[PDB]
Amino acid sequence: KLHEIKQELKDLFSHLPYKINKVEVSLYEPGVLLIDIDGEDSALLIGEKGYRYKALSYLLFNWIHPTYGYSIRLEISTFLQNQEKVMDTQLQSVIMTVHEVGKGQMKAPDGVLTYIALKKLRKAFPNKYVSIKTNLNDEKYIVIN
Amino acid sequence: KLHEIKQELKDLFSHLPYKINKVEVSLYEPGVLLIDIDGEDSALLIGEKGYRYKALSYLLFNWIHPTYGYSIRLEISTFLQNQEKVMDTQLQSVIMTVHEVGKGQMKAPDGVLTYIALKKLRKAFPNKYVSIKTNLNDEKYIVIN
Amino acid sequence: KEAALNPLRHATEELFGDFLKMENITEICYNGNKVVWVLKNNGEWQPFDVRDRKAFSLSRLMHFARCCASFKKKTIDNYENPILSSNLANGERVQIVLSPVTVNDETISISIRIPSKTTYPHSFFEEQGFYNLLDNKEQAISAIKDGIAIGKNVIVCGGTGSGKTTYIKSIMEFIPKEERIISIEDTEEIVFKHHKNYTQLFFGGNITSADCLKSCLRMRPDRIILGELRSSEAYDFYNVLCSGHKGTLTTLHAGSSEEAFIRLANMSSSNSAARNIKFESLIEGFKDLIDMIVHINHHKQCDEFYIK
Amino acid sequence: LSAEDKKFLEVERALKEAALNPLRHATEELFGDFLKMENITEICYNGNKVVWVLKNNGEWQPFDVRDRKAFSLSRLMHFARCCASFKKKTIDNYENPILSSNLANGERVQIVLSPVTVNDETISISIRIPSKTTYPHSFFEEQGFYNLLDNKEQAISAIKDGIAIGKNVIVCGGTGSGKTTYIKSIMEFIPKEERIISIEDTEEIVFKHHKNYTQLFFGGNITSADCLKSCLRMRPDRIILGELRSSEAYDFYNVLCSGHKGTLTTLHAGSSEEAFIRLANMSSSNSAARNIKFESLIEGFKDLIDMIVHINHHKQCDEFYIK
Amino acid sequence: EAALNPLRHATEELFGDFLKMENITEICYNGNKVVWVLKNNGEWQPFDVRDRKAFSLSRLMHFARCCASFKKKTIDNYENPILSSNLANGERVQIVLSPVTVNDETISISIRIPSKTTYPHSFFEEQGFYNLLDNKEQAISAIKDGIAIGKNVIVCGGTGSGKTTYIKSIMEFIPKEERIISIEDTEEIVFKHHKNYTQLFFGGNITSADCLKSCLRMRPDRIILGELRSSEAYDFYNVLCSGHKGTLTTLHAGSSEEAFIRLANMSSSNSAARNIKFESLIEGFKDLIDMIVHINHHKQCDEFYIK
Amino acid sequence: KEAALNPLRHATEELFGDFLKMENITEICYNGNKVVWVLKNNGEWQPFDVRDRKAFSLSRLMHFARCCASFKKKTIDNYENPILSSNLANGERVQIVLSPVTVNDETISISIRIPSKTTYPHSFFEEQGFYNLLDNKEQAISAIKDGIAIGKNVIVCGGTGSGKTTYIKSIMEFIPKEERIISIEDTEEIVFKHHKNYTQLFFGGNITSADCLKSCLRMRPDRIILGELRSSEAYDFYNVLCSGHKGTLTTLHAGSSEEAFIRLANMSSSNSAARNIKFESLIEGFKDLIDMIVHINHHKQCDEFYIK
Amino acid sequence: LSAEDKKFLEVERALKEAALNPLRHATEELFGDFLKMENITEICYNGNKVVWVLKNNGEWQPFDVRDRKAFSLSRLMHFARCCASFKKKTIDNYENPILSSNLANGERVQIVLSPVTVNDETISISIRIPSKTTYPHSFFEEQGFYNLLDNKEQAISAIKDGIAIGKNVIVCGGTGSGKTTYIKSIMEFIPKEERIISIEDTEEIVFKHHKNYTQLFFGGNITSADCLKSCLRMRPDRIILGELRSSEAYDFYNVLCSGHKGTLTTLHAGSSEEAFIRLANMSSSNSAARNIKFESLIEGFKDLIDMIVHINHHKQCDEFYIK
Repeated sequence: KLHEIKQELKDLFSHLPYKINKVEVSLYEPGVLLIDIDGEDSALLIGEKGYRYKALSYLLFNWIHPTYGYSIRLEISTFLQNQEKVMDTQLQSVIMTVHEVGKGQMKAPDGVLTYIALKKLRKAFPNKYVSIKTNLNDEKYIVIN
Repeated sequence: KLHEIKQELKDLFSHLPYKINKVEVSLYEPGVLLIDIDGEDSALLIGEKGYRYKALSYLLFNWIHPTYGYSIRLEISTFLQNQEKVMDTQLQSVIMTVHEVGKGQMKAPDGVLTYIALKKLRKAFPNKYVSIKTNLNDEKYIVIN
Repeated sequence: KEAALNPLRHATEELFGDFLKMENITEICYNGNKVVWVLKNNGEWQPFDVRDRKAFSLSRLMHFARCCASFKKKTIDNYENPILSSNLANGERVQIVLSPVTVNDETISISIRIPSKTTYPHSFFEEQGFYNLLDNKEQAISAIKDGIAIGKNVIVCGGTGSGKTTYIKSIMEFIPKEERIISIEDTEEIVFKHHKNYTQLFFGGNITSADCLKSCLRMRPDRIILGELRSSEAYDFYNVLCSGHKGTLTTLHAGSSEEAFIRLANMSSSNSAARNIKFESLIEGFKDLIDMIVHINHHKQCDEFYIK
Repeated sequence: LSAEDKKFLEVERALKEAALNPLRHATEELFGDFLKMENITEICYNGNKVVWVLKNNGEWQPFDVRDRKAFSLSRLMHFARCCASFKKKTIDNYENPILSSNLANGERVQIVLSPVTVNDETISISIRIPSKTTYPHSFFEEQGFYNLLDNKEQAISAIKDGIAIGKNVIVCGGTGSGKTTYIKSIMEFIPKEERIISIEDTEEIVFKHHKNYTQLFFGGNITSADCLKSCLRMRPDRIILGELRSSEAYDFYNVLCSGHKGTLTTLHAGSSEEAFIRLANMSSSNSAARNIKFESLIEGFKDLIDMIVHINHHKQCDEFYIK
Repeated sequence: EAALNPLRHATEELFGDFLKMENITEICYNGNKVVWVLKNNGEWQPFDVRDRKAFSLSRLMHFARCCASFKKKTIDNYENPILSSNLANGERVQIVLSPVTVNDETISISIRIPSKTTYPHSFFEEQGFYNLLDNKEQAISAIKDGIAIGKNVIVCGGTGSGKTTYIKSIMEFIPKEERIISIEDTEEIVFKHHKNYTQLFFGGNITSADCLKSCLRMRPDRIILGELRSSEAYDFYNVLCSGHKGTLTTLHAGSSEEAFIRLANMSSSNSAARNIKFESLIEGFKDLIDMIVHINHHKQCDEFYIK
Repeated sequence: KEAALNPLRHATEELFGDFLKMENITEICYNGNKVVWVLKNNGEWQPFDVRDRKAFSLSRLMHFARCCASFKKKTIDNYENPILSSNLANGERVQIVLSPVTVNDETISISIRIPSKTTYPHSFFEEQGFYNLLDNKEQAISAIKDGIAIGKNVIVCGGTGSGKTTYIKSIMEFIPKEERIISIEDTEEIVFKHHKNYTQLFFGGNITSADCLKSCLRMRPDRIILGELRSSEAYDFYNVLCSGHKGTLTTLHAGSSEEAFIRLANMSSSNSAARNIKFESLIEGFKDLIDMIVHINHHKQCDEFYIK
Repeated sequence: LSAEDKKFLEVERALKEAALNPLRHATEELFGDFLKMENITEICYNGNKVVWVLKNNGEWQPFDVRDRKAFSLSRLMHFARCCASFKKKTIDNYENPILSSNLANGERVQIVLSPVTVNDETISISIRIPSKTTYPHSFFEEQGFYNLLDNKEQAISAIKDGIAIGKNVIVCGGTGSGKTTYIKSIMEFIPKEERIISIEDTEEIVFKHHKNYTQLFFGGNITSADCLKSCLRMRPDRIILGELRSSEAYDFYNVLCSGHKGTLTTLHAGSSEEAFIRLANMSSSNSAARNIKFESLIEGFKDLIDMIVHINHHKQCDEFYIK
């Protein structure tokens, strides 16, 4: 399966040229594949404020999860690891409100950042109901009670 | 606090003689104290099918938790770690049903064994609802769905 | 089974052996103060002092309680489980209560229900004037005999000691011998004097009364005899009725027919599957399906015979 | 083996005492002098250096405690935290400023903190003292309990004969009407041969005319309904339910429906009609009753309650409801 | 007192002149260099503070953070632009910042000043409170004898009718031996005739219903519920049934018949009232309420209802 | 603020600049097919072809959409967030819809609501025959003038473009100048021509309309003006009414007075705090508290004036 | 920058096509020959080597597939799993033996497995084919659509004039009554100057007389109610709601209450009275309607629905309800 995925991603990246040098597919966690892409044209796949990265991460999920049964971790250069480090600050600030109060909330981050945040908050906080609720302004928040 | 607890348990074990050799009080987990008691008269504190061990574990909680804010882990000889090992067989067997099906159940074990079982089942099984429900027969079961 | 059985049998004999051998008794009670109270069939409580008996100590009573608990794979203690419902070795019901639910450290409450195990013919009931108080006397006897022959849903209600199970056994004559019977019980009380094709089901531990009700629907019964209605299984009992098998017999604690219906709906309501159903709809459903209700008074006579 | 069990009981008693000691000490430090007073029903602290004591005769008496180290804020917060932790609760100046708990001998404590009270230096405490002294029914007849009723001797006969034959009786009034003291006096008229089972949270009911009885007590994870369920499996002739407060009122309704006569209970109400409303409202919070019309709940109690005795604020019956 | 000092100085520097004013009930700043004070007579008085360095945005933000810090809360221009807190003594403060306020330069501050005045009931008599009534002297006797003996009384009328003012004056007729528990949003009731009392306050995650429940466990002789607003009317109803004497409360209503209807409708919005008919509720209140005093916009009684 | 502001302003000008400069318009729509539709005040839709404009490409429209989203700290994409409600720089409302909610890959829907920012005196409404259709004409004008002076709860209802906010501004004359006003809005529309003591509140992001309603109760208002009722905050609005301040003004979409009440209860019902309240009780509650409802028809005239 | 966005669109399309390919291939393998047939409404497989095709004229035609490798059990289970995973669902022989999903071009698929079907070798599949061909209203007039009505020309005028003035119209009937084909024909009578917004799950409605329009589509985490909420912020003159199925019927009720006229929708019903019942029952499953009396729900729709056209099984109107 890992072979078919990589064969299709290399396939695709030369039916429409990007300067793409690495496309690795590997097992990352139980049921999760790491898709790792780099090159000179890496920032062209990240896009204005990571919109293309987000598009790609959904599109890779919608292909790989229905066909191969795996969820996805996408990395383009060091984009995701930077986003995870940035998110880590606010996310420890939340965990310390939920331990000094018991109640907390942080605005849902962009794309799969929300789902990474969910697992991390769900891990500090058994036993507490970490879920994603939406407000009257249609703004999504991860809420802990 | 650790000093006052040990001072009271040695105190008591010689106002009413047991051949009690070690009485240690130490920090075990965040918010949990290990109370470790041994001696020749150790099986006399475990009692017929662990009834005295269960009584002691509740009574130590009811004293130490309201007074000092700590939960407790009681050990008399090797009693508890034997019970945890026996419980581990059935418990690995329950999680294999809940992974091959999604739904599972095991009868609530005696005393604090239930609570040890709860945390262990609550740990393999984020994100799933582990709770203790009661039968029409008034029989308690730990239920996962 | 007999590793767990022997300790309980000897502990029972040691404590209550002299009282369990007594004839025509319905209840044995201990209130934690050296007195064994026996309730006789004639309704008199008789106190027996046991302060002179070495057998009655706090530790022996506590050993008996744990033996009683273990026999039914249950636990009893002064902590999370101070209330116990269990059985003696031969099956008689035992209610045990410990501190902190009793008044102090040294108080153990024990209540033993003595079953009336003797089986009377229905002719004996007729002769003793079971139906004699009734205005609708002859229509009641005809409804019992002809109604149960065709296949009707009947409830026998009354208080404790009124002889509901006894009366149930007697009316089983009128179920045709050809019919397959399935009974559902806590303890073995129902007997099969007239039927060769039958299966007894018993609930306990993981298997609830409701699991037995669901099972019986896949065991092709002609008649379903449910020992007693107590709580949430009344909703599952209603489902048994809705699948229209030939007939059912059951018992319930109620003071009248109208109280029986209220009671059935109340028991069904406390079921999770009924949480958004109108109480009216529950009552009405039972009123649709129940054909006769026999209320037995405290003197073991029918004082109301409801016929739909 | 009995000697080992007898020995382990002393281990249990020592550990129970160890648990209760900080509460027992904090209680004595603050309210020792007041809890020792004769004929008291309530002790109140209002957060301004005055302890208020309510006597059985209805008189409030103030006591200055400005001189006492025990009525410092931190000593009062210590006491509150002991109370809270004793019933596995928390009390704080944030999400849990209201506490309902108990003292060691089982008296009820109500504690209120800032921001529910007027300022951060105000702590409110109310201790209810259980009905202790037992009066014979002759005391009620002698002291004018029935004097307001225009059918005095007929009403007294009705209560005596109704209790004797096994009628379902409710005694109602406000706090300090002497509800419980009165229930106990009329237990005289239950035939001595009847097996009584009482259900309370603390020991108030006394058994002076009956030998076959069991007292059941609820608290913590044991509810009144758990005791009522157990009670029905214990072959009682008479069930005395100390007080109705919430959802167990519908458990009590089902008992009445189960063909059980001769129940005796109390609730807080201002008349017989208010008792029925109160019964239906308390029953409403119960599982089985969640989809039941209020009007059906009311009519159900009215079909089953035989007598209601209401007691006024001067400890006299002003209404003797008979069905 | 150290952590109770930088707030004191911050409050002193900004609102010192206004807080020392007599007979005031509210202080408002609307971000536009004008301090608005509401007097007890119901009039707003503007005070221009443009010529003050103390009302700078940096100064106002320091004050805001002090109020936040004092109650262990936060206030910023992002997730937390709205703050409910207290000044050092205890007066309630509401602070609103951008982006909830109109622009960059706008802070909103509202300070609620507790009442410490009570009018005597003799004031109401001589100001002609009972003069619209054909049964004037009977009505005066009835309210005095009724409150004394423990009758359930409702005082109703609209905003500015003096409902609370009147209900505070009739407290004179509650015997001084009575233990009183009051339930309020804001501190209006003043205890001048009773030494045994406790005040209960709701707000935030503490409801009026919570205080009512607590109140029943606090051995009261009289319960004074400041005002009836919605679903707590059902909890109020159960209090009227629990065997207490002489509950006092206020209500926005235009007559006794409107009061009962409003009482029934308020109760019906309680979750626990789901299965009760409107008809049972209204007849219930009618059976329990002894007196209704309706006051008009002229602050006079124009209906004296007796059961 | 201006780092996020500049991109959006230039993108707006590039695309819709010629249309936003148009006078007496109420709506600008793009349907993803090179035509800008303008709805005029007289009710005519006018199509403008923009196929010859380089400014209109998929990428430029998509850049504008993201700029519009970021300005209000929101996101728009073809994945979890293909529907957007946001604002232009000067505050006009923007609805953007993307694929897969639109018909294909290359279709972007844009709807811009043009506010009528002009403020008319109430005398102008009277003179143009706003109340002229009414049978209860003179009682309506008296209720508007005297009723709002004393302090009453009024709702102005009607469809989009009916001029509800405009009418609201006009009736504010009749709130005495001494009264403290608090308004709660999505966008700044209400003006204060007669009142010096006022505070404007605006909801967005973490702060909901309901948070503003709760806040205003602790800011000592005499009058509360809620811009519009849309959903669950109708329950919080009802609480604002129950704490009986002097008066409130609000708007709502409804076809009549009776539909206004249904609509208020419907919006309140979808609130979690109202999940076990009878719909009847919700309606009745609003019927108790609402004093006048003014319905404005599609021709900007009152065709129903409900007075309690 | 436009050239980079234009290029990335091709990456998105390639990745979308990659996702759909296993479903598109499994579909062609099994049903390719049948999906290519002209004038078809439904394709059914019943688990016994016969594919049943339902034509537009109402005729069922069987086709033997015993010879085809594609109708093996494992190939049918492969297809079912592709269908399931496409709508983020699972299908199995245990807890999920029933599946409602879609094919790539949006046609609805219903799959049933053992143990809901007769045995382990029985797989049930039902594919609904969307209403494709667009007929003018003249076709309905020419082919006898109105012939059963005893007021033929008056009813035709009423529909034309009612649609023109902005009456709320519902077209109902059973499956294959031609509800949607008929809605489309009467769109002729909406003034050409009106801005229409349609809401569907797949593209069926065609715009032949209107230039100012937007189509909205629901699916996945976008609900019909999400589209309706957006629709109200898009300044429509006319709202066409393809079909009412469940809780969005009450969202539709609130739209009618919001002063919006000129709505057009369809539902499954056997008459106008059955349409109102069906409307009330669908509305019941909604949040706002959970505590609303069924009778109030019914009367609410009856005050707001202007016309209901019911179509029988022979594609004729048998009831023309006018308010």
